[PDB]
Amino acid sequence: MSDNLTELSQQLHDASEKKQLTAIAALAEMGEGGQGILLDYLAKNVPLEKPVLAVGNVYQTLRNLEQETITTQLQRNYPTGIFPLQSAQGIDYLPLQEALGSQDFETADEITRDKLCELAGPGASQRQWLYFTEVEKFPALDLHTINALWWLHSNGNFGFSVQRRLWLASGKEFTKLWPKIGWKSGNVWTRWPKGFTWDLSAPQGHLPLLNQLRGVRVAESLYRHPVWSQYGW
Repeated sequence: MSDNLTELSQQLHDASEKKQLTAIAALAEMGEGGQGILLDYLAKNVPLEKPVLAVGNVYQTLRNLEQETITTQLQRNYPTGIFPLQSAQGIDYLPLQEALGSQDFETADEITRDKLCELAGPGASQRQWLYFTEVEKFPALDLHTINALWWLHSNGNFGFSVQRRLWLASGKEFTKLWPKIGWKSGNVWTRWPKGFTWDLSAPQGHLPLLNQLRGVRVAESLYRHPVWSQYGW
């Protein structure tokens, strides 16, 4: 047992950020010894000064074991998660992190729409859509925090940064991007969203949702926002 653990541990620490995930999955299933190695790795790499996907996968893989002991220990040691919940405008992202850590993407998606409205300010509360002019004025730090959380808790498959990359690969053509991320034309709402896939079986880039009731302008403004380049997304 010790041989594999040592090998797995060495992979987790030193292999390329491509083979780390493989070792994390195996360690999780190596009982207390493997989970212990995962826990020590977190302790040595948290809090994060930059989003590091392996750290998010280590934390989330441990949460996904759904063991009271492990979850409780993680709550005690990382009460606000593994990424500083920074805001430039007094926004509280703890409930968003908590929903993501519990893998409740539907609630995380609702909280995220509520936070973008909170950021937009006055007369956006409870609104089911943003205006592109509100998006252009969002602070970069908050969008970085929101995106980092989505990304770190979805093995890098969810997040506006992911949508933006697919958008760039689509030649910036929304008609090609939408089928790629699973947002069917005409599946738009005025009161509540329906027909989406609020779990990881969804396509890469599927969440967070951007209502297309008003067309592509808000998404374009968001993907063109300076935060992505600014923070290396």
